Amino acid sequence: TPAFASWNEFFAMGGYAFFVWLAVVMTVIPLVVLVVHSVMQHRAILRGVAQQRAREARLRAAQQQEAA
Amino acid sequence: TPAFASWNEFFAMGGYAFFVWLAVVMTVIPLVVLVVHSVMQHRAILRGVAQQRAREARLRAAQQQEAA
Amino acid sequence: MFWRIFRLELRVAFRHSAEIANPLWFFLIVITLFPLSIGPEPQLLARIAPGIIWVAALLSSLLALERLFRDDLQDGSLEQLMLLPLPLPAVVLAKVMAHWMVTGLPLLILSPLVAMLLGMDVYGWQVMALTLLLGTPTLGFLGAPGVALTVGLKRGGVLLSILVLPLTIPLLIFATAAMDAASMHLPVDGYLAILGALLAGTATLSPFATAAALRISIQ
Amino acid sequence: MFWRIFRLELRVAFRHSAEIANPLWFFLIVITLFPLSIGPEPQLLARIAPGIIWVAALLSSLLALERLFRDDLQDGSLEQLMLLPLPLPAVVLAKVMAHWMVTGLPLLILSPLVAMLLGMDVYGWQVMALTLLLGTPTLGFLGAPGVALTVGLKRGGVLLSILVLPLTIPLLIFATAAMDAASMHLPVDGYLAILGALLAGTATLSPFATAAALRISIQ
Amino acid sequence: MGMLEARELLCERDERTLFSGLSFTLNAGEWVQITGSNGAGKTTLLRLLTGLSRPDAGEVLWQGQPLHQVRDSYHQNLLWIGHQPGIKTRLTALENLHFYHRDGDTAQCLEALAQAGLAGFEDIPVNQLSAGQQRRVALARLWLTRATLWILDEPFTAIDVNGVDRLTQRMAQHTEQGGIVILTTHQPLNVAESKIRRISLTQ
Amino acid sequence: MGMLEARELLCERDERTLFSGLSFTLNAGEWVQITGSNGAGKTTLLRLLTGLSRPDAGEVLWQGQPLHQVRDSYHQNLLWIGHQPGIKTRLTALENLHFYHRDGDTAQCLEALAQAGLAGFEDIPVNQLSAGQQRRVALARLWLTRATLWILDEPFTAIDVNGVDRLTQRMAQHTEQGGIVILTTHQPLNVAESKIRRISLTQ
Amino acid sequence: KTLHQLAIPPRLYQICGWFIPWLAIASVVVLTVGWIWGFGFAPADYQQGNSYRIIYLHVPAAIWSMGIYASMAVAAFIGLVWQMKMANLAVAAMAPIGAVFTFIALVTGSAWGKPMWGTWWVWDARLTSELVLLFLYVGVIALWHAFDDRRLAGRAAGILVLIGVVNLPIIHYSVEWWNTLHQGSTRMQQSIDPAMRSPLRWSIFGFLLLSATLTLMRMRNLILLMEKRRPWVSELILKRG
Amino acid sequence: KTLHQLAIPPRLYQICGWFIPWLAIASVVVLTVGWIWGFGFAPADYQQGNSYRIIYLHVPAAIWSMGIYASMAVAAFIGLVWQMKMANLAVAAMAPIGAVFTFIALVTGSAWGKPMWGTWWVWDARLTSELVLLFLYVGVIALWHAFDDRRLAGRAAGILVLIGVVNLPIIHYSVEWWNTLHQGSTRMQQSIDPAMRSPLRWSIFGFLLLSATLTLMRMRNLILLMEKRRPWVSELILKRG
Repeated sequence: TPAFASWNEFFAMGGYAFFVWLAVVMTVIPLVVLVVHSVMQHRAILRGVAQQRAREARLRAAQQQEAA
Repeated sequence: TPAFASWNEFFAMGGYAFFVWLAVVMTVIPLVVLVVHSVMQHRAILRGVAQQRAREARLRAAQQQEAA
Repeated sequence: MFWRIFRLELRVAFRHSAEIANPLWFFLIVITLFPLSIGPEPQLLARIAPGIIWVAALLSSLLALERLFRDDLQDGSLEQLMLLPLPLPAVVLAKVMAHWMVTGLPLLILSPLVAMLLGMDVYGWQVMALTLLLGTPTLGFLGAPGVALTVGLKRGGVLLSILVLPLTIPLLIFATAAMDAASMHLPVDGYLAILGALLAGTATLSPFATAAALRISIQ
Repeated sequence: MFWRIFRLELRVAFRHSAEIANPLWFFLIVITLFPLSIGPEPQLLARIAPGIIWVAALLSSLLALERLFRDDLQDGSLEQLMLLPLPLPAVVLAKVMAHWMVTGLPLLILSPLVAMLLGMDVYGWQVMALTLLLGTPTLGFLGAPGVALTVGLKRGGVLLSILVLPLTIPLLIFATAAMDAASMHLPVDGYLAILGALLAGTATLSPFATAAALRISIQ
Repeated sequence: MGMLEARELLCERDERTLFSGLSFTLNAGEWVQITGSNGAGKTTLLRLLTGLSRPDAGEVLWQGQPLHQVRDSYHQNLLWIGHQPGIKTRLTALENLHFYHRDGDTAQCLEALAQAGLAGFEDIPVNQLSAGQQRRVALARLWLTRATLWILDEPFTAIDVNGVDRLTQRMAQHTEQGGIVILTTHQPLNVAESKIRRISLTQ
Repeated sequence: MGMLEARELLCERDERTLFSGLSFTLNAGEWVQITGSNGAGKTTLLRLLTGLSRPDAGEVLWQGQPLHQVRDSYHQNLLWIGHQPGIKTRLTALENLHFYHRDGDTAQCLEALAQAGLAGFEDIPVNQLSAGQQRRVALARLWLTRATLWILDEPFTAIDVNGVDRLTQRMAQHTEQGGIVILTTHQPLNVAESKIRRISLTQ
Repeated sequence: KTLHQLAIPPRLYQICGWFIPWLAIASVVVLTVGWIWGFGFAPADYQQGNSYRIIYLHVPAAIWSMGIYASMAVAAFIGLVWQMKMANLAVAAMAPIGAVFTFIALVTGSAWGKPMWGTWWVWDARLTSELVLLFLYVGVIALWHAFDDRRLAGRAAGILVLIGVVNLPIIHYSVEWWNTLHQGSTRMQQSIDPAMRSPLRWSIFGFLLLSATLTLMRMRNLILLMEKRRPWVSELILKRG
Repeated sequence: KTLHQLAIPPRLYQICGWFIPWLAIASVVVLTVGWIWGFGFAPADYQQGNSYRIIYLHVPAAIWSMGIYASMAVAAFIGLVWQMKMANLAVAAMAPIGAVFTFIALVTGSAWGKPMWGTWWVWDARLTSELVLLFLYVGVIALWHAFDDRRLAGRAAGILVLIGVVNLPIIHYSVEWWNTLHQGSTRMQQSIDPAMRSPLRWSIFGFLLLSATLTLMRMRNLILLMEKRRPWVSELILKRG
């Protein structure tokens, strides 16, 4: 049922191998980049909110110091 | 002493009569435009000063009305 | 009151007349740049002339598009035009018509000079003048959403080009196809019919989508 | 303190990175326009490609030139940059070098792609990359006076082009002659030598004529 | 009913909550003055009432109908003067005032420009005029309008005391026949506290 | 001698003579205030005094030499804060202050930004800050500068009373040793009349 | 009903939150099945040889390159009539995914055209139309980035998305007519040998699922950007730990 | 001395006032003699025939369309070092005259090249260099106009006059090399038979006098434009009557 009889011949796609594997790599990379920039952005937003809220807690600590 | 023997032949310079008079007219016109523009600009600035200073005189008249 | 806005925009445009020539001087710069690069060869220039003419027209109108709305934001006139007792589609239509009468008519009268610089015959000048007449309003109506969107930006000079030029691609293809057919001495009636169809479509739809963008940009 | 200005301008440019790509997208749209106008014929496109490349490069850099000085006018930074204890020639030099690192290096990395869309070979890409490297700094130094004067103006989008482009005509002639001598394979060392000579001359003379000009524009 | 009624306007300029839950109705012939503390945000309030800026929550109402529907009748009854005067610097003062309705004939022109304090400066270009005198063209638009609603962002900016007195006299005269002048001013103003009403956008 | 001396300054912005024949010399350690009456034209005087604007006739002097020659020593002893704060909105506040000299280490950083009232807002981007807090970065540059001469076009624009008190205390501390602070402000300021000097550009 | 509650920002955030994982693993399974049945266990075109497998990496990357834009139109339309801010946020969510899909379509089209034309870029109608589509995506993204206020940026993006969708059939048929004259073209994109068909359809549906997953992720990213201060984010991050 | 008194604007006004009429009538006499001894009372070229008369209408229109620009540099240089404002007004005085002389040079060159080349505009080095010169004149004029303040506009115009003058040898020799590379030219501008030469020199000097007259009159126009409020104009206009 595989058209390519040899598994080594699968990696050399009938002479037209460089173009196929070139576009395969150049398709896999941008989608991986988009998934990475979608995960890392979410983590960076959440951690930036964490820094903002630690600083907001230090604002409340300063308000407690001014009240005391 | 004129190279063109006939005065009627002077206006048709040897077959090449359109180009010479074309550039003659297209040189005479922009110089006339420059001279007319500059003279009219001088007259317009002088008349604008005249209107401005008549209006300054009307300002003086208004000040005299306020003083009286 | 739709005509009062148009006449006033014509008056403000004609007050300091000099500035309306800068689009056609930029157009002549862009006409000048290509034969310096290519060469003085008259057959290659005779073939390449539609590309030069229409890329110059797109860029000249595009750089002229700043005067369409960038003045009235700082002066506050754009707001007062938005609360005139008139639907803002009509106000936008008046401004684009005045902009075509101040940016497209200079190109249409400059058309003999560019027709003589490159080398087209009297048929070539006729087709290019007709196609400019049917195309520079379309430049106005496709540029109006981009200017309405990018009038709030301080740095909106490259972005306006990026938004407008893909919209003007179909007009580019039909205009250069019309004058490629004209250089071979073919009837160009159908290409002008498509040009008028795009003109009518963009003139119908562009005020209604420029008014919304102009409401967004001011607030 | 010449380097702190340069590094700060890089930080401001890189903090919102997106804007940097807008010159190269305008460049790519201008490359897109002429295949659509001329035609998909590859021999004609291979012949005309230097002209397309340099008209696109001049216009992309020219619309990119607004970010060189227009941001610092409204923020008030430009006054303080004149009031650092440094001659304002050095400040202008730092800004133009930073602008080349923000506007010219995108073109130099985009160079393989635009070499691929226009059919040039590996030698053609080498000569056009070297010629862009020796030309876009010159584009920055010639554009700096035009931006320096047209920063105070509200309408400085067409006027800037009218000032800059006749100055950059010699760069056009020598660059496109270099790529014409590259297409029909010849050594192009002399043309690159002239490009470097103009680069050195304009780098020497442009800060000293941009500093005083920027003083005129603001007072 | 009163015509202009503001219902639960909420505005966040650059994710800063400027005001919340604010709702005020204005009956005919009342002279509301915005008395807020922050410099920007009361101008934003005036832009929300004029229809320049859509309220992010809630709605402005004119005679019982929302502003997104009744534009062609709302804009027939309003006069808006922002911080920018709204006039063209390129044209003369008389043509700039003639752009706005009527002017022209002497029944509605050349005394309207005089009662703003611009007598004798009618035909001068606007760009050769002082900034207060540039604002006095838009201020001169008051004497010729039929709009029942006037909304003013800093009208008395670079205006001499006689000018402010004349503007307040014409403005109270407008208040007499059912006209509302919603305005924001920095200066303490010389009108009795019984007539006025203050809408404060607190916090 | 006094270091800063202005000699017959005449200014004509758009063919309007703002002031003419003004000539004042400033000895070390004085806190002259430019009174003025018009809104613009005293800012023009400050820009003429800093060397941004060339006098149309007459000349400004720093320590006996004209300003067109002694730029590299004049700009090393001056701090100018205009109506625009002069900082980049894109950068953070600490990096904007670090662009200006010193800063960095804690001997010249993180209390200079604190005494202006921006404690706890050091690492926020400037474009997400209120306009008064945007001006307080340039105002915070005062505590770290070594410049004898300070020139201030509206330093106290939208800063609270405690901030103005801290600014005036630092300014008087600067005035104690050799140094001139020239400023322009609307607000009546709370320092005794004996210390100050008023230089008014009369009309 | 709950459709009105779908515009509430926290509720939409957890809806996207539980929709990302299941749809992502379904996308991975379907796209894996598609490529692994198309790249082997399948024939190859008789004339073009074994260079026809690229028709997977192009055609879900081509059609959905329009599809996303068309879906963007729908969101932009919801932006202008009902004034829903989350549809204008979905426009900005879907614009980079459409741009990346368009770039993939262009790159795979050039890699497919090298073994036939001999040059990486012969100015074919399909690649030119995708290039213009990519320029439209860049225009939308750069408008969304240029503006400072995110809400107004999304509204501006909605305006230009509707402009681009109005003028996009004109561009496509003008480019098609541009290679009606000026030489012709071969049958390449959708001329398919049977029994080599279900892998392409499976990859199309897998790319649809991947686009929906990336949309559902960047929607959460932009929601977290806009409401960076409101207390539902506070309760979420104090729930984190 | 009186050179310092050549800086007071009213004094320059009457100096220009008495140098307009005499220089203007001298210009009219010299240029009339030049054209009457050139377009007649003169031979013709053997190859080009009676189309050589155009070498009058072109060559004073060409040389002085550079010369004005060169003189412009002098004024601009006086504008930059000694801060002389009236030299910066002289730049704006000479910019339209130089632009019109350049336009005349272009038009006469095209009308000359038609009976030889066969078309109106072959991209010759001479006409292309003149076209770039016209573009520089348009740049200087547009800077002088687009500004509001006249003084700062003159300073700006002086800056681009000096920039254009520094870049002017480079442009001219690069265009001359551009015609060297592609295709050569004939002997057109200054390949003159004897006894047709003195009418050309007379027309050159007449064009110099006409340019000086137009400069010395638009200088009065601009001086009246700026000093529209100072009392010397009041005394002059009350003297008028």
